[PDB]
Amino acid sequence: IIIATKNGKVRGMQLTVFGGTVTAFLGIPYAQPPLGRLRFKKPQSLTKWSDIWNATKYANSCCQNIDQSFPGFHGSEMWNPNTDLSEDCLYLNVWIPAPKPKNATVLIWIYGGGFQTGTSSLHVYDGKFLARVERVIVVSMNYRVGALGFLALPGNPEAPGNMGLFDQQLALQWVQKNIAAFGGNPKSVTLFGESAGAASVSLHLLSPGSHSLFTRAILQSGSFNAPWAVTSLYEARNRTLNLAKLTGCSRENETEIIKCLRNKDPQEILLNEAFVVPYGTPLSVNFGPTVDGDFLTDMPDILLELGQFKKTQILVGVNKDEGTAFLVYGAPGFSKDNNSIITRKEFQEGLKIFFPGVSEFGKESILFHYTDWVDDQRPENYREALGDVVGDYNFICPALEFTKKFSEWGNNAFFYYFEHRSSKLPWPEWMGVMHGYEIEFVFGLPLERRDQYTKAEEILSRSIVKRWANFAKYGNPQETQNQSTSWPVFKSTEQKYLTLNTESTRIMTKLRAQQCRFWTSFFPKV
Ligand SMILES: *[C@@H]1O[C@H](CO[C@@H]2O[C@@H](C)[C@@H](O)[C@@H](O)[C@@H]2O)[C@@H](O[C@@H]2O[C@H](CO)[C@@H](O)[C@H](O)[C@H]2NC(C)=O)[C@H](O)[C@H]1NC(C)=O
Ligand SMILES: *[C@@H]1O[C@H](CO[C@@H]2O[C@@H](C)[C@@H](O)[C@@H](O)[C@@H]2O)[C@@H](O)[C@H](O)[C@H]1NC(C)=O
Ligand SMILES: *[C@@H]1O[C@H](CO[C@@H]2O[C@@H](C)[C@@H](O)[C@@H](O)[C@@H]2O)[C@@H](O)[C@H](O)[C@H]1NC(C)=O
Ligand SMILES: CN(CCc1c[nH]c2ccccc12)CCC1CCCCCC1
Ligand SMILES: CC(=O)N[C@H]1[C@H]([C@H](O)[C@H](O)CO)O[C@@](O)(C(=O)O)C[C@@H]1O
Ligand SMILES: *[C@@H]1O[C@H](CO)[C@@H](O)[C@H](O)[C@H]1NC(C)=O
Ligand SMILES: *[C@@H]1O[C@H](CO)[C@@H](O)[C@H](O)[C@H]1NC(C)=O
Ligand SMILES: *[C@@H]1O[C@H](CO)[C@@H](O)[C@H](O)[C@H]1NC(C)=O
Repeated sequence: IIIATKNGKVRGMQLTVFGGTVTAFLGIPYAQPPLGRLRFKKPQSLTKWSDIWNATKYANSCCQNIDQSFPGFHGSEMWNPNTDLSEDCLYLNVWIPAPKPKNATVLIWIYGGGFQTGTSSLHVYDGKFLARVERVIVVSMNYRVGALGFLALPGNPEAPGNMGLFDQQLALQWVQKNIAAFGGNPKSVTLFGESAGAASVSLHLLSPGSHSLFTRAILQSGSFNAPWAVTSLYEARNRTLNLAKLTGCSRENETEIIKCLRNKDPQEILLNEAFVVPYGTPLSVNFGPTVDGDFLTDMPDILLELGQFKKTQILVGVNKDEGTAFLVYGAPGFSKDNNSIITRKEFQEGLKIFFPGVSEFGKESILFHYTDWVDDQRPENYREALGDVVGDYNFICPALEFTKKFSEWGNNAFFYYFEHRSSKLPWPEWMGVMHGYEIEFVFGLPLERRDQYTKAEEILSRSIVKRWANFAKYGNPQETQNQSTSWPVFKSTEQKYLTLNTESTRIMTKLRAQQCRFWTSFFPKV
């Protein structure tokens, strides 16, 4: 199977999925490799080729530091890259139904990873099941991460910032120009992503250069207003200059600093990335999105508040235990290999780990609001409070606030609370419904019965896949055939949301109301 694109012919490959066929095009380039003098610059358009490009294997993943905290442990290593790292990584993937559809809705995945890690080739992002089951086209792209994707000397085109977001954008542009050749509908494109990918999707809603490149948006466990998602111009410059000092590249002319960093091996860049901040946390985003005056024309909180974003439907949600995964990356007393019953003193020390630049009063105010116990004698009280602190502050309250503010300008929004812990989850049970572990359900891995998920998880994934596909196709995440709970729109008054679990799917109101009033109204003042 050969498809003529606007830059040349590409060859795909046939997959057998659930007794049917999916055509996969893996590793289509969508930009000039950003190498040599193109490192740190915006992605450049692609010169045509005359041969047949063989898109039959996942391409290189972008340079990035690896999670080496639990060698040999699938719970962490399933997120590490599974193809060679290379600066030559600006490639994308396309899964199309077989037989070739006529005007199929398109789903574009943007992976997360704190804007420092990630790759589209991960097993849990395999789009062949979505294409097979729902006859949508799935596209995913690699984009630059870390300093190579987000280094910023604001205003300087040698390193303007937001390059990895512009990589994402050029890929959406590729889908606009080429996807009809694959049987896709460029007028029916839904972006979806998780964590930093979700924050990325939310910034595409704010960026005027992305408004004509997609229809709708899905935001899984993330949004730009999360406290880790946007770097200020002060810190971005301080971090670029710290990286220059760490590499021997300090110069007076800012452009000569970039030229010096262009001659450094990617490994020297990657090795010094962690130290550009003084106080890291397990959630540090050393190099990430900034207000560059190009992709982002103003501080995104201002754009959100004043209604300056794409008017369309959104689907947004969070997981029950967003915060727990980060506790075993530094909080004292915590371990994935025991039950992590921590004391009050260990709790207080954990706040210092997760809020290092925050005043004593600010840390006490966290302790005061989260340690008013239903039972003082419950031994896991402090262990659970710290997970909820990290989860509510970093993910759940920003997602709820994004959805509130977004829906106030008249658009339909749908909010979910994912509370199913995967039966295959390799992390311990005290970490619950972890950050990142709805993705496999969204992508339909539990539909593969050979893979030891329960039957109840097959059913849950099947229903989630249908709702996601109906949202992309029709702007409405219902499952209309199997007497399913109707998913109501989220309004800023009543704030209804839908719970996703294997027992009973429920309509609830005002998620984490007391906790989020603390984080959204009081804590930003400290
Ligand atoms: C749970 O484990 C943590 C982590 O300790 C490590 O992992 C264990 C599973 C075991 O292999 C230990 O030998 C390892 O050191 C424990 O936290 C440590 O506690 C000791 C004494 O309390 C202290 O000296 C260390 O600094 C702690 N490690 C930290 C803070 O990272 C914790 O006590 C264990 N909790 C339970 C309930 O078993
Ligand atoms: C591109 O691929 C052509 C055909 O490859 C066919 O499919 C792959 C997956 C292998 O199974 C191969 O044995 C098949 O014949 C090649 O003929 C051609 O040389 C390739 N082009 C380049 C530039 O590598
Ligand atoms: C800004 O930068 C100052 C210098 O940072 C120091 O040197 C670099 C190379 C790193 O190793 C870093 O860890 C060092 O602390 C800092 O002193 C300062 O705190 C930074 N931040 C702010 C807000 O000023
Ligand atoms: C050390 N961890 C760095 C990643 C990171 C840095 N900064 C962020 C900001 C938001 C979300 C994630 C990050 C990796 C955390 C992952 C989380 C996914 C589930 C279990 C595996 C462990
Ligand atoms: C150090 C270590 O590997 N410990 C134990 C692991 C992990 O604690 C969990 O899988 C969560 O990471 O779990 C086991 O009990 C299990 O699941 O059979 C085996 C093993 O003794
Ligand atoms: C695909 O659908 C759009 C409307 O969503 C329509 O304008 C376009 O002509 C269609 N293309 C086909 C059917 O090839
Ligand atoms: C910095 O170097 C660049 C590269 O030649 C040059 O164009 C620019 O004018 C220099 N800036 C200053 C202030 O000298
Ligand atoms: C609806 O129910 C049938 C069984 O009656 C099941 O096979 C099918 O997968 C369900 N569809 C969805 C979209 O959940």
